Amino acid sequence: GYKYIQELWRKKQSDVMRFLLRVRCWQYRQLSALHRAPRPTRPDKARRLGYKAKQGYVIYRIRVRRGGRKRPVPKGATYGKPVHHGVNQLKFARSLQSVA
Amino acid sequence: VRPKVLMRLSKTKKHVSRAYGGSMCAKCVRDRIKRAFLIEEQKIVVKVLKAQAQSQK
Amino acid sequence: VVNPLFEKRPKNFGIGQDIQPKRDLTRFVKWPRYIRLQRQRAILYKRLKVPPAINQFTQVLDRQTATQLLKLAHKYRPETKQEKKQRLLARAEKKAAKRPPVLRAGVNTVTTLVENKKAQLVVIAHDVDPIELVVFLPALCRKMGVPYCILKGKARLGRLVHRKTCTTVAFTQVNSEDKGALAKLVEAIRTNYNDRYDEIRRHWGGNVLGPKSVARIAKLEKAKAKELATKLG
Amino acid sequence: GRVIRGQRKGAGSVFRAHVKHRKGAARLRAVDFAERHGYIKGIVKDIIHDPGRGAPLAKVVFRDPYRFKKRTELFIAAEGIHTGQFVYCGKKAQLNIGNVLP
Amino acid sequence: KIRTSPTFRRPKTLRLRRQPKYPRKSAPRRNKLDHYAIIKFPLTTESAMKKIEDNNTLVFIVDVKANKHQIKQAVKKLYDIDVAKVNTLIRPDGEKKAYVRLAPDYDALDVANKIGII
RNA sequence: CCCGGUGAGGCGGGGGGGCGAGCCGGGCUCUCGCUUCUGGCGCCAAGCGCCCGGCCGGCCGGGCGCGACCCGCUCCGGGG
RNA sequence: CGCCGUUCCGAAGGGACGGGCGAUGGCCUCCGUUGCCCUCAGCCGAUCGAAAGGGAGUCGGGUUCAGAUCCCCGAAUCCG
Ligand SMILES: [Mg+2]
Ligand SMILES: [Mg+2]
Ligand SMILES: [Mg+2]
Ligand SMILES: [Mg+2]
Repeated sequence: GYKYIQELWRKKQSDVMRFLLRVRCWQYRQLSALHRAPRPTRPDKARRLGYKAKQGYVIYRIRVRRGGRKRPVPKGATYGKPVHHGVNQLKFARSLQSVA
Repeated sequence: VRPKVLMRLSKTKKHVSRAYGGSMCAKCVRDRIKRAFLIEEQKIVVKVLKAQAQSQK
Repeated sequence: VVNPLFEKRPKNFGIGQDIQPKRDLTRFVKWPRYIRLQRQRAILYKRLKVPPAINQFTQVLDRQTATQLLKLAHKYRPETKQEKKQRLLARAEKKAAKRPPVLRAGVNTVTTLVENKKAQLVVIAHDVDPIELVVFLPALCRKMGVPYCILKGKARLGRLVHRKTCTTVAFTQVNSEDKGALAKLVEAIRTNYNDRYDEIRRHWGGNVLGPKSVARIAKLEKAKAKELATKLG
Repeated sequence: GRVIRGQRKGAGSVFRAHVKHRKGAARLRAVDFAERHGYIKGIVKDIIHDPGRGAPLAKVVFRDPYRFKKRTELFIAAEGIHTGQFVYCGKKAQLNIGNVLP
Repeated sequence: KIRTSPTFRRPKTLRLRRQPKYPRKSAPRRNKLDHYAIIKFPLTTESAMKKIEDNNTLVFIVDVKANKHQIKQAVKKLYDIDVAKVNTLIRPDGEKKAYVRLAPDYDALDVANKIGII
């Protein structure tokens, strides 16, 4: 049709898609952290993931801060055996998409 | 009287009958009427001495 | 006859002289975020070097060709909601005792019949919100040799059909009488979009600094031009 | 070891300033058209002693060039300032004591 | 229409009124603080008999949620006697004793004679 | 992207007005555009032009422009 | 889970006088009502925080086995 927008959204390193992904990311970075979108930004990826364009279906856009999960402990001091002295380089077990 | 007692008294019990009555002293009234008329007067002198200069020059 | 009472009292609006009047400040207002956002997103489309694939939507159909276009696209509007019923009735009493050629709406249908070479002219709305839906149609038309043209307004392309907005519109077939008008448009369109596609695929948009900051450069350059203009003698 | 007294000062709750009886942040007059192309004249209503501060403050009183209102401002008093003195501010202000100019 | 002030304030729009399509609760709840529930019984103690005899009052143990207004207007319904004033106090027991002082012409001793307490 | 300020209040160009260097009334460089003797007052328009609306050119009462230059893509600045 | 934050990245006022339009109740006279625009409006942060801070206005005499500036009598007083 959708198969053109699909193969287009795979050249994210191109010129047009690196301009669009950048003006989109700039505009998204100015709105709230969790706000309702009027319509699906990617209508194809939305159909593929189950979005029928009918009443009741809602699209929320949401932003999440990148990076790992620093351990929530006082200054350093995770009292335990040296195995669990790790705070900085830890990673979270759920993807940022699952947190969105 | 206390502030909230002023609702009881009559206006004559709260102001003296004069311009700026009961919100400014008489000495600074006469000594403000003076400065008002005098400054506007000098503003007139300077207004005159402006076009008096522009006449010759 | 003049009255000696009506004096003329002019005010002096100098610095510290008298209270400034209720002037106009539509430039200095603090706007809401959504207003300031869209007002300074329209500027990024003037500062950023816009690739020619998105920039090819600014060079749009003129104001004289647009009228005649929608004049021809008014004889081939789809049927309404009431005409849909009244055709089921005139088909009923037809049963008791051809389909006309019309417009064709939607990207998924225009693209699928531009590949089938069924179209004779394609109109594309110049301001599709996610532009990815019509980024490819220009090149797919040029490739298939279909006469396409970009029209200003997906809310005016959307009045042909009876919906809020439309994206594309296609003339597949036309009646006899209007085939001349269609051939008098396909000419003036193909010579403007398909013929110069080489020079459309190369033309980057945007990349233009704000006037406040182009005057600071035109002034400095002027000083260094009037330098050689005055030091030579 | 216990958090040293030096470290215990960044949290606060004891080491916060005593800003109870202070009269306000002593700041210059904000920049407007007048202060940017001419001069604006104000008077000195009084000179007060701000607590916990060696310098004195001076309530300079201008009038808003856009509304009918008398704006007060808390400057730090230059030396030689007295009450009823006239303080001018802006680019075209003359150069004497207490006369803020670029 | 020029912007005279540099502050874009939100424009006032229109606000309708509730025109429900069905009342939530079917029927208005009956007033459970009736004129009868608001007065339980009197007192027959020589601390209140000197009030009736001397002060020309009556002493009722009224409901605790009752105002001096509800009491006044609830003795002027159950007993048809205009009332001079009402003085309430919540006992350590928990009930709200109320000293009702009758109009000058009405005689407490003779309106307590009627209702029973005498 | 960051910072400061403000009730994001006159920013950038252009025009219009006055003073002086100059060429011989006309084009440019300039600059300014109205507040410095005093512990006063200062808004919510005077004025000229234009139109309309009721009662008898005349009473009454409204609106628009100038006054208060036009045009602009970031509120101004400072970083980057 | 929530925490931070209290004017800070905010379309943060549901108000007022006058006027114009509309309706209503009655000496439908003349006020009052509420609907719609026009005009005007700063603020500075929802709310909580003191029975010793701020905070209008009650005193005399009598009386009970236990309550009185609180009940009774008599004199006032503030707010609406
Ligand atoms: Mg785990
Ligand atoms: Mg409280
Ligand atoms: Mg208290
Ligand atoms: Mg107290």
